[PDB]
Amino acid sequence: MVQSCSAYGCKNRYDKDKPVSFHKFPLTRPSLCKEWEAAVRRKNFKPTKYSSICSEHFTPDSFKRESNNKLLKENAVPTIFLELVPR
DNA sequence: GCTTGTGTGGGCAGCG
DNA sequence: CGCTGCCCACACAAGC
Repeated sequence: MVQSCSAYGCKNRYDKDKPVSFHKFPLTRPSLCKEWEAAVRRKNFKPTKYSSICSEHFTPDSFKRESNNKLLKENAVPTIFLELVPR
């Protein structure tokens, strides 16, 4: 969301000082959308996929419509969400 | 090239 | 009081 991504505590709230854009889940690529679930391994699972996510969580390749045709790389999903657990 | 579709961008209510 | 769940309008890219 705007407040923060579905990651594990990514309070990366829109900060122009930080190089990130704000995208929505790959709604239209549900199967692939679903692995995002897996990377959102947070107990208190953040919003669904209508909320938005920021760029730092995926590979630049898979960023968005700039991928292959008009959406992500269907074989890529946010993997940069978080290392293990914040302190 | 312009219009339409999908992505982009952000919000409100109830309980620790 | 903030967070989670779901929706609309505009610009860019494709079609006519």
